[PDB]
Formats: sequence, C-alpha cells, structure tokens
Amino acid sequence: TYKLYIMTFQNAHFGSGTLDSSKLTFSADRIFSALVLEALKMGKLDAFLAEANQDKFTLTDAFPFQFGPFLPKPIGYPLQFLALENVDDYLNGELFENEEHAVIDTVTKNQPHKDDNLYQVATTRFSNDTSLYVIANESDLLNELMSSLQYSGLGGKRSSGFGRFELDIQNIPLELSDRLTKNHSDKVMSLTTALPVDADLEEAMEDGHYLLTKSSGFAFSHATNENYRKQDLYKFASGSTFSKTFEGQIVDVRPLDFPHAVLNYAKPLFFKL
Amino acid sequence: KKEKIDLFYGALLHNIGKVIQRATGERKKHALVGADWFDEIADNQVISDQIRYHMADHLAYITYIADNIASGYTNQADIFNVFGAQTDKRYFKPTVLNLKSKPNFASATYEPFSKGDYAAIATRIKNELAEFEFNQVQIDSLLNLFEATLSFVPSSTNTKEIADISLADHSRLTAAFALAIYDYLEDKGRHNYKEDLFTKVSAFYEEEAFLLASFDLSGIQDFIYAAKQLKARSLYLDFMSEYIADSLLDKLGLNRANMLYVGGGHAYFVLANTEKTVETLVQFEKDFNQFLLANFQTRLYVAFGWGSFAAKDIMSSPESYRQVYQKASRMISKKKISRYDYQTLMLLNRVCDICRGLYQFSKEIAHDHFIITENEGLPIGPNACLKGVAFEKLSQEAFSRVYVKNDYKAGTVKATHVFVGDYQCDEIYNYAALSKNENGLGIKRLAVVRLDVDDLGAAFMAGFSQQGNGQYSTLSRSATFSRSMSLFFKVYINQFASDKKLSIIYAGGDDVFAIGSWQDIIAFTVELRENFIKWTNGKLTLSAGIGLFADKTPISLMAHQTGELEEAAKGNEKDSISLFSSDYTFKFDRFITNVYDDKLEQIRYFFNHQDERGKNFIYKLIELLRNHDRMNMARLAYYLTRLEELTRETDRDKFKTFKNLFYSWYTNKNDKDRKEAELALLLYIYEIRKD
Amino acid sequence: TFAKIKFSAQIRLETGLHIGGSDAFAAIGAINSPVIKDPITNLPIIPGSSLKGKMRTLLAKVYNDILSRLFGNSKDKRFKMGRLIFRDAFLSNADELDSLGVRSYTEVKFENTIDRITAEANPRQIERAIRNSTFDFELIYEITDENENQVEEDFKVIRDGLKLLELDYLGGSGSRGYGKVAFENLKATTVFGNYDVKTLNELLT
Repeated sequence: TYKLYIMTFQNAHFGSGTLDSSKLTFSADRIFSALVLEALKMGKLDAFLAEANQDKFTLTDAFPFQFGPFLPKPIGYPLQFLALENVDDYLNGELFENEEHAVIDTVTKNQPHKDDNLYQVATTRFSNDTSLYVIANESDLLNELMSSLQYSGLGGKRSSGFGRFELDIQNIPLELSDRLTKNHSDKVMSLTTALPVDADLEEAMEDGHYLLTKSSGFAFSHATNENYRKQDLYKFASGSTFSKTFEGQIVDVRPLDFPHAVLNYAKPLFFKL
Repeated sequence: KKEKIDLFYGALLHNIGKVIQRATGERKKHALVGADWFDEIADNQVISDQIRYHMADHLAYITYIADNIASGYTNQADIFNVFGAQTDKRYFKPTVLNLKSKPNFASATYEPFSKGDYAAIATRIKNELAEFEFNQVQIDSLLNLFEATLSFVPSSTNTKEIADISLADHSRLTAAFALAIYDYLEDKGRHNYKEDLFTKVSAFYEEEAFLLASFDLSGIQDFIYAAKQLKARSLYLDFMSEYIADSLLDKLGLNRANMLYVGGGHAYFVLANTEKTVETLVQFEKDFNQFLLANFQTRLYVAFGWGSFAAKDIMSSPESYRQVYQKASRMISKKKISRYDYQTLMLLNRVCDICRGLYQFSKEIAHDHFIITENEGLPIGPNACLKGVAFEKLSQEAFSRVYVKNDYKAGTVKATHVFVGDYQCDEIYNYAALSKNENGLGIKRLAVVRLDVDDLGAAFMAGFSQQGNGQYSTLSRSATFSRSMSLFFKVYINQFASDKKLSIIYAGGDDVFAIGSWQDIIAFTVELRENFIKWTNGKLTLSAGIGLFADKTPISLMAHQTGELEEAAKGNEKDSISLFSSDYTFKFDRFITNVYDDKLEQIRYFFNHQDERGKNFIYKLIELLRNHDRMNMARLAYYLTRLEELTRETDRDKFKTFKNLFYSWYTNKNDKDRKEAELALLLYIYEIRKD
Repeated sequence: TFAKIKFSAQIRLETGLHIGGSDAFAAIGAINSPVIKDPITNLPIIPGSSLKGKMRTLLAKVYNDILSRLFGNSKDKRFKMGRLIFRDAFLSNADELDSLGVRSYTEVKFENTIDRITAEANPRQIERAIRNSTFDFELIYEITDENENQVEEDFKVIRDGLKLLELDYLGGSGSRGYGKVAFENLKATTVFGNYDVKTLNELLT
C-alpha cells in the first residue's frame, strides 16, 4: 500500500525449523511478532493491536532489494525471486538466475564448561547491497516501532549479533503500486504468508497454485517461566497464486491454558498479474 | 478371475518356445514348440491353447493383440548401444542373473555364438516350472523366475531394428498389455467376440485405452536427513515406494508386471482406461495421502498422475510418446502444486509413536525376508505394517519382500524381490580406528563418497533421442534402461564393496552415499566408476565427492560437506571427482589414469626403494607445489639439483630420474600435472603416516 | 521512558587473537586452525556470541539477578532475553594496517607439542589476527519501565565486565598468549528515545 521499509542486515539468522538452517527471508509472522514485542517493550501494545485488527493495516514478507524490489516467483505459470521489472517478462516466458543475495553459512559454537553443548548456527550473511523491505501502511506508530526494531535486531539468536539492521523508508515504484490490491478478482498472487477464512478456503484451494509452510515453534513470553510450543499451523506461502483475492486472518495460536494471545499475521497483500 | 489368471500365465508363456527353438533347435514354429513343451508341464488346457494360438478360444485373441502392441541365432544387444553415439556393437552373453556373482559386462566380441548354454537355462525352467499350481498365489514367483533366467536372452532376434529387448521383458510387457486389454474389454462389457475387433480389423489401435499411471513420492530426500538408522530410514522409504505399487495393483485387478521404472520415488504403470480405474486411482491417492498425513504430516506426499495413450501411439509417433509422458508429468506436477483436499486442511488446522518403530526396524535391518502384517509395526500403508523376519516365520503374512537374492530366497510363495541395501561390514565408529594397515602406518580417517549419475533425469526420457530423429525410445527400452540402472546401483554395488571395510548407506543412482575407511573408499569409487563405464561403454557418466574426516564426527555435517564437494564436482564438467576439498576437482579419467596409475605409483616406487630422502623432502615439495610462483620453478630447480649431489652415487641415478619427472610435471604450463602431483603427494604422505 | 543507549568502543588487539572457526578439510602444510572470518570480505571478525559468553563468564566470577537481567535466562520469566544486544565486530582500521606495511590481516603462528619422553615434537599452524587490529564494537542496552531503578547498577557491571575482559584473554587459545585486548573510546549514546548520556560518560573513561 504505502512506503517500502528497506532493511540492511549484515549477518542475520532466519531459522526455518532448526537452528542449523537459515532461510534468507522472514515471513510476515516474524516481522509482526517483532513489532508486537517492540510495542510490548514500550507502552504501546494495545494501540498497535488496534491498528493491526483494523483492515487497512498491511504487512508483506521480506524480499531481496539489491537495487530494485524483488518479488516471489508466481507458482506454476511458466526460481524463487524475480526483479520487479522482470515479473511480466518472466510470466510470458523467460529464464533468470536466482542471484546470490547472501551466503548462508554455518558457524560452530560451543558452551565450554558443559562438555555436551556443541551446536551450529546458520547465518545468512547478506552481500553488501541486499535489503529486505516489508511493504506496510505507513504510520508514526509503525515507524517508531520499526526504528526501535533496527536497534533490537530481527530473527533468531539476536543478543548474539544476528539480525540487527537499519532502515530506509522509500516510496514504491509506480509500476509496482498499480498492482497492489486486496479486492481484485482476476489472477492474483499472494506476496505474504496468508491463510484464508473458511468462506474463501474452498475457492482458494480449488483454483489456487500454492505451497504449504508449517509455522510452529515456541511462544516467546515474559509471563510464563517456562516455554510452551505454539499450535503448529499450516499456511499458504508467498508467491501462491489464486483465482482472486481472499480475506485472511490474524490466527491465535496460543498454547493451551495460556495468559496472553499468541497471534500470527496471516492477512494477505496481493500482486496483480 | 479364472479367466484373467489363465490369460496372464498365457501372456507370460507367450514365447517360451523361443528358448526351446534355440536349445535343441528345429525348423518348426516356436508357438508349437512351446505349446507342446508346456503340455508336459501340468497340462492346463486354457493356457496351453493360448500358447497354441498366440501367433495366428476367446482368450487367445487378447494375447495376439498384446504381442502386436508389445512389439511395436544373434546374441542380445546391449541397451546402451542406442544412446548418443552410433559407434559400438557390444553384445551380451546369456547365462543367468546370479545376484551374488560378478556381472556380465557386455563385450564387443560376443556377437557370434547365441547357441551354447540354452539347454541349461531350459533345464532350469523345466526344473522350477513343471511342478506348478498356476493359482493367483503363485502368480508372483514366475516373474521372479523369468527375470532370474530369461533376462539376458534376446527377443525375436531377427536383424530388424529392435534387437535389444530381452525375452523376460517382452513377455513382461506383453502380460501388461494383455491384462490391460482384458480389463478395458470386460469393463466396457463387450467381449463378443474378442476376435471380432482384434484380428479382423486394426481400428482398435486408434482409440484411447491404456492409461499410463505414475506417481512420485515427494519429500523422499529431506525425509532421510546413529547412521545405521539412516540406512533403515532410507530403506523404509524404499519399501513404501514398493508397497504403494503393490497395493495399487491389488486394488486393481492386476499384479506386478503392470509396472516399469520403480525405485527412488518415481514409478510407472500401464492400466486399463476404464472409469473404474480412474476412480480407484483417485480413491487410493486420497487414502494413501491421508495415511501420510496421519503419520508423516506433509513431509511425504504421493501424487498419482496419468495419461491415456492409444495403442498406435507406441507402434510407430516420436513426439507423441514424449507428449504422453508430458501429460502424465503435467498431472503429477499439478497435484504436486495443489496438495490436498479441502477439509483435509480445515481439520488439519486445530516418547514417540513411529520413531520407536524405526528404532525397532533399525534393529531388524539385518534380515532378508520382509513381511507385510496387519499389526506388527512400521506402518507403510492404510491397514499395513512392515516387519523384518528371518526364516523363523509363518506368522500371518500378506507379502514376503525377499531381499536381493531373488532365486535362492525365492523358495517361499508370495515373494516379491527387492533390490537394495547391503554390505555393512563393520560399525561406523571403527572405520577410522581401522586403516591401520598390517605394516602399521596410515592416517586415521573416515571418508565418505557421494556419487551420482550425471544427467540422469535427462537420461530416462531423452537418452534415446540421439540416434535417429525417428528415435528408438520404446516403452520397453525405457523399462530395460531403468532395470539396468536399478540392477547396477542397487545390487552389483554390494559386489564392488566385497571386502572393502565400508558400509553403503543408500544407493539408487540418483545418489549413492557410502561411508567407510578411506583407502578402500577411494578404491571403491575407482572400481565403481571403471565398472560403471565398462557397464555402459561411456555415453553416461557419474561424478563423485569424497570427503575425509576424523572419527567421532556427525553424519549430517559430514554428508553436507561431501554434498558440497560433489556439487563442486558437478560444476566442473559433470564428469568429475573432488577429493577432499573444493579445489582438487579432477576429471575422473585423469584421476584414474593419471593420478593413481601414473603419478602415485611413480612416487611410491621412488620413496620405498631409497633410504636417504624421507618425509621432509615430500613436505618441502608439497609447499612448492602449493605456492608456484615463477620464482618457485627456479627455487625447485635449485633444490632438486642441490639434492642430486647429496645422494650416495648409487642412488644418484634413481634420484635423477625422479628429479626429471618431478621437474617436468612441475614446469608443465598446462596446470594439470601440477595439482595432480600435489594430490598424489597428499595421498602418498597420508598413506605412510605412523601414529 | 523507552531508551536504547548503545555503547560503542574500539577493540584493539594488544596480542593477536584466534576466535576459532568451523572444522573443515585442512591439507598437509595448510592452516590447522583458521580464524572465523567474513565470507564476503574475508576479514577477521569477532562474533558477538564470543564477547557475550566471555564477558558473561567473567562477570559470573564476580557477581555470585544482576547477571541474568543482562544476558538473559530461559527460566525466570522477567529476565528472558534481558537488556543487552551484542553485535559482530569488524575491522575498523583496515586502512591503517595498509598504511604501516602489513601484507595480510592475519598472521600464521607455527607451534608444536613436545610430547614427554619420547620428546618427539608435533607441529601446528594456527592463524591469528594481528596485534594492532581494531574492531568496531557495539553493545545495545535498553531502558524500560523495569529498568529505571536499576539502570545505574547495570553500568557498573558492563564497565566492570569490560575491565575484566581487559585483563583476561578474549576468544580462543589464550592462557598462553592470544587474547590481550584494549577497549578504546568507551562512550554511550542514545540511538532511540530520550536519555541523558552525559551522566554515565563521566562514569566511563
């Protein structure tokens, strides 16, 4: 909708299931949980939840930004990322390279006294020009929380360096912003990990070309004293193309008998093609 | 079913006279010879009359049309005569599959005989055959008998274009088409006559019967990744890829030999093209995928896809055959993208059970007989459990997956052979504490091979595209090529690992992963490549990465690092081996005939026949090979001439010969003989290190 | 009252350091222990985990809570991920080492293991950084509602943990050299929010 949110990382960690494997990009789950925790660290959780439950609030997944915006590959029409100029060139039939945006390398770490803790952490070290840019509805609240995030890191194993970034809030190129909708009816692509409400699951599962991601893991909490695993949901990945747009939800994936709500941003944001 | 069983046995014994026409030969027709030889074997009137009239009793016309659609003295040609070079002949020598002996690599000089030992094979057939029940229970072991014996004798063997497919594959594919014809005709209902549309008109060829079904066990590779347990997990997926085929043919009115390619994840079939078949395919796909949801939860997914092809599409035509595979793989890819039913995700979104099973199966991995039980453990299907048993048995079987033997293990009924597995010599925590030679010197190093066939997915459907724009590319040639690759990489590898201190964890041709002890690991890789290229006469090659690791290390880091090595080998020319590192990626032929057989023998022959030069000279040569300025040529020249004079004048001549060889492959500009010499010195100074 | 009051210093190696690596294939005469490095720039780094753990184990020797709220604890519900974000440290003086003539940013120290009788040696090549390398060190501390009674006490632990890391080695094969380090230019500055940094920069330096 509104402006991009360019994020220059230099050694982040975006774990996909295991600590030993980073996945070069983070879904809207992770940026929304990051904004919720940075709003809870400040005094403004309820204002951000009032903005997020409102319909106009958008978040999309992170995609590489070496000089221009990239987009996920639309599943099934003719890679994993396309230049914003090369989307319509790809969809009519062409071939591209999956450009090296980062080096995903593992580092061996230990805990020396314990003599059984010998672990590895996979790090996506970006390549001196690549950033990630969530697309969002611009607000003073959101820029406040996002410029708070850039000194608090993003992803996994932060407080050990991994994930600390810096902002550039740039306007959208005008050939991109034409194609960002939520209510179009013909041949649209989700560029965020969404999940339809049950009235649209039928129409999305029938005429939709998609991918499943299992969003699971532990629920971070300052109020539980032990760590409980979330409710392990499955959702449509980025680049999933559909018959038309759907209306998604913020899934409550709270543990059983749990104090606060563990949310999950699966509201969509779409790209026309 | 009493019609279909007799139809199947007659369709396999279609051409059994064509081995009896050879052993104790005559001039009379092979149909009469087989149909009179079969009369001395249990005297089934329907099957014998079907053999009487296969090459001219409604059942015999099915066999007559099945021979025609299956088709499309002189010894059997090899299947790799047809790939991308029109220059070899290289025929076979028909004896047996022994399954525990050395292969019969096709020689270029075996074109002549085609007569010698067929009496012994015919006596084997008469011996195991004649006392037969011809029920549907014994419908299984006759295919195993044919692939054991008739697999290296040729088919019709006249000088015409085919010359290649065996008798055990022509008969197999004929039984496939015959059962498909019988199902299409009996579920269309009209069968009066069978002869009324087949023998008298050829308008039956131009309509869509015969759906070629297929599937793909997606997520097989990431499911696999405490190392014998990894072999057990890969073999678990292999038996699942068998049991899907077996149960899908059980739900139909079929058995095996309605089958093609198996192994890995892919499999291909030939079915009826009735409505009954496609609704039971959709039903079986739904049922097995909700099984996989119940146990594996999207880590595994079966996607059946199919294409209905007319009979004249295979008869010839070169492009519509790949169009049939295109329709198939398009449906497979569509269901691979669009995984699930609606409520199977709605219901889905709101110490261990099967890992205890895989632990017990990792215990039972050492057996040979594998049994399908109702409730024993290791579920491999809806209402199915999988157990590994010895001959202390006879507890409620439903199939017996006998192991790679398939003839001596084929003594029990209901025996499907499986080709996987074997040679775990010692446990993996001892392979680096070995190597430990009898002289007592060598470096304590695990090694691991990952080798794969280069250009293999291109090979299965485009290898036969070269020789002729009107490409050969039969259904039967693709079947025999897949059978050759599964017969090489999953059986014969256990004989190339005969006494070589290693353990082969999994092997399918798509990837072969073999941990072991490093001298015999490199020897195993060299023997595997040379035996492979004698097996295939080039035109199809393999590339390998051989890591090297100390003991007490993981097998995830290890497998990943040598995966990076095999990928750096893939990037070279995809015919290449990368020993130990991201450099050192040699071509495989230069590694064999210019590192082992040329440079390292000339290094070993020097340093074991002289006493004055030792390790220190070798280390200082390794450094000059590793730096290599223009100045280090002069510095190496000075060093070697300076060590000429220091020798005893009795070894000054032999040191002078080594001086000339080392300086000549140091100052060679081409940079081949320099890094090859560096690796030869690394291996030599590895294999002579003490404790 | 939410503030982030980022510490920024210069890690000058007063003895060259060797913070480890990942065990890979080493050849015969090659390096038996290379340093951890940047994959894209091939320069020596100091990971933030190797200052967090080192400073934490040094402050655990002094302070027995005070320690859990700076370095986190997966138990103790109020101190889970507490109040400090470390960062990887990269070479700040890459050009000042090109000025005074230095070929490589790493040295290779040859070394051995004379093994008591037989008294046969056993060599070793380990890679170090060099002893005028200076690394751009950052450390983000955070102010919140629970902080405001205990902010001053959390600087007499950070400054004390840097003073301890001075007179200890840092990251690797120390206790026989290898780790001596000086912190230059301790200064704190608010990079988000509002907090007076002049009161603790007096307590620093």
